[PDB]
Amino acid sequence: MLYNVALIKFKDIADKYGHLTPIEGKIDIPFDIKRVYYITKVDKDITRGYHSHKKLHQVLICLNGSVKIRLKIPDEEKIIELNDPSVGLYIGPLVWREMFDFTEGCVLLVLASEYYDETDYIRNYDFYIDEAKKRFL
Amino acid sequence: MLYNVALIKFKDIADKYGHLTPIEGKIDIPFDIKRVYYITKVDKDITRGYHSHKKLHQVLICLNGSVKIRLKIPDEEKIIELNDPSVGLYIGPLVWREMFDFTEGCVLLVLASEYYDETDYIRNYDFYIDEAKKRFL
Ligand SMILES: C[C@H](O)COCC(COC[C@H](C)O)(COC[C@H](C)O)COC[C@@H](C)O
Ligand SMILES: Cc1cn([C@H]2C[C@H](O)[C@@H](COP(=O)(O)OP(=O)(O)O)O2)c(=O)[nH]c1=O
Ligand SMILES: Cc1cn([C@H]2C[C@H](O)[C@@H](COP(=O)(O)OP(=O)(O)O)O2)c(=O)[nH]c1=O
Ligand SMILES: Cc1c[nH]c(=O)[nH]c1=O
Repeated sequence: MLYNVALIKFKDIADKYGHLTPIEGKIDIPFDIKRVYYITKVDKDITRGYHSHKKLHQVLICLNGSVKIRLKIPDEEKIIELNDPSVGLYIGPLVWREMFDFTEGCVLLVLASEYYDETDYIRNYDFYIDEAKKRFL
Repeated sequence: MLYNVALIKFKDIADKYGHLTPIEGKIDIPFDIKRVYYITKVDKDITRGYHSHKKLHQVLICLNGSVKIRLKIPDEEKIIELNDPSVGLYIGPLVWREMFDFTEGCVLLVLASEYYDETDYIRNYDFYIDEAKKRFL
């Protein structure tokens, strides 16, 4: 069971003028968008991430190219490749992630429920396991 | 000159792991994000747009590739090429726009101040110029 994770399907409005996916805060995703960020130009052998959050809710969306997201909780690990812009990966609190195999020119957009707060990140895998084992076991 | 438009510069957090640009509503941009949408897979000879808005505020960002934005208000026209993910084109009310020259792989993100409202759009060019003449002249 990969708790606290979902794949959310967005509208894809396509005709001869291209494709357009809209995402409205609290409607298409469950939370209000306080912040967005996006990661570009990642080299092919980079893994990034190596963190969880305590309170943040987030949605990951690969808008070009492809990227693989490795998700861990105590005793499970699942790899999800994102390669469709109409699909978002919801990740709740206390899921550990790492991202790798970003293609050229892969674009990974994140919608976040809160402003950037370094103190809400768990960057220590040992602390992570320690807080997570309490939640998931 | 071209009223109600700005270029906004965002952080670019660049290192060996790649590049990351964050945008926090009301901080990096002047409004809350209620809605984001994105345009992709647009063919090379397509022109998108041909409208204005009455009340919406929005920011345009090209996250991969390049796209040109033709902006017009009565008596004034400017073409802006967007090709830097760390640069946002803020467009306020009553500017007419058209988007063209989407490159292969181009991703155009829009941050919007309101949920989609087809009644806020001005799609009739003659009603646009009539309303804009009232404001800018
Ligand atoms: C270059 C090396 O191969 C990468 O090693 C990754 C790391 C974490 O994985 C934790 C989870 C099981 O995946 C290995 O640590 C062992 C423990 C946590 O001390 C820590 O690296 C963080 C850096 C890359 O920012
Ligand atoms: C996500 C985010 C990061 N940053 C900073 C924090 C980090 O030092 C750097 C990279 O963030 P980090 O979250 O470590 O990136 P990733 O998940 O891709 O590994 O950017 C901000 O200033 N604002 C933000 O919203
Ligand atoms: C921007 C937006 C458009 N749409 C729909 C309305 C239109 O039928 C279609 C195309 O939108 P439009 O804004 O008309 O496209 P552009 O300015 O890129 O030419 O998508 C939404 O459903 N939600 C949105 O947020
Ligand atoms: C000049 C002009 C006329 N008609 C349009 O629809 N757009 C334009 O930009």
